[PDB]
Amino acid sequence: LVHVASVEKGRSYEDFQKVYNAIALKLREDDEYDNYIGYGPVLVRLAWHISGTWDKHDNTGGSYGGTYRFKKEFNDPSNAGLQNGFKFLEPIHKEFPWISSGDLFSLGGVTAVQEMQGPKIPWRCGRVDTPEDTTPDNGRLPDADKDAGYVRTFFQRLNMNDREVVALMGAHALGKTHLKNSGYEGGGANNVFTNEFYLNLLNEDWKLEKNDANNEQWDSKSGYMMLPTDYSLIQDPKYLSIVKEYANDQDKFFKDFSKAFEKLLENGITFPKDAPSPFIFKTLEEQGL
Ligand code: HEM
Ligand SMILES: N/N=c1\cc[nH]c2ccccc12
Repeated sequence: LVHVASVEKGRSYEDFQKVYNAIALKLREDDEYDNYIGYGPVLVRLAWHISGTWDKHDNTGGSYGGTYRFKKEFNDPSNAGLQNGFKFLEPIHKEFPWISSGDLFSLGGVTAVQEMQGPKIPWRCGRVDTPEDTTPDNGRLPDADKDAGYVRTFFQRLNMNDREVVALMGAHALGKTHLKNSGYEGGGANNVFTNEFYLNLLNEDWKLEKNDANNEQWDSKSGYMMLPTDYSLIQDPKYLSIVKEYANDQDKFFKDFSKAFEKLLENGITFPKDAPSPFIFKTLEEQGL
């Protein structure tokens, strides 16, 4: 099973920068969503969940086919709440109907990370919409109630190593949990991309509690929370070393996150040797917009 990148006909960097800009302008405009968090974090989670269905063993799933647009995937319990990000993107797609679904969903995550002052994430075009019968079954995205061994094994299926896993999880500085979506109730909401996930893990006084959905989570007196899978990064000695590294080196975290997140979004895709180089989009701020 091979998925070859195919550039949308006649398109180049400037076309995609226009889509980036439309997403970024709408992020700025629709600021009230989710108690003024805005749509940045849910777009990051959307890009990760359309990519995190990938299976390295048979190349099923992943971002290429844009299959989150189909009912089976759209209605995955693991994806509860991402419909908000889909609705955000719908007018963007209407404005730029030439772009594929997979390219739009992944570009949404890149735009959100950069506009929230995160690292630049190089991004490649060419994902191609595939038919409904290529939609992966539910159950490929990870459980939150598990431990470090579960996290490590889970991410092997996405071809991610310990360093990549710990860097990707730093996205849990963003947004919040919602009891109605996932059975975890949130605290510590944020919409600026920093390494504070790692600082909070190491510096907060955590207490294991049972929430109103009967699930366990780690709560701090400051109002932050950690999933059991988050907290497992300081229970496992190999993860703990990397958590300490990122807590003490913002630039290293940004660089490692950028690589891992681009990789995540490109897993499963074969890029022709003549394909364009990855694009690095300017932020609105860099453009004076
Ligand atoms: C073991 C791996 C992971 C688990 C178990 C997990 C689990 C969860 C859960 C339960 C939520 C709360 C959803 C809600 O209630 O709305 C959440 C939110 C979120 N996750 Fe993860 N996640 C994992 C990895 C990742 C990765 C790899 C990324 C991206 C690089 C990511 C990005 C996000 C973001 C940005 C949010 C906030 C969404 C919002 O505010 O609407 N997560 N995650
Ligand atoms: N303090 N806990 C979080 C804050 C923002 N986003 C998250 C996403 C997943 C798990 C925990 C958090």
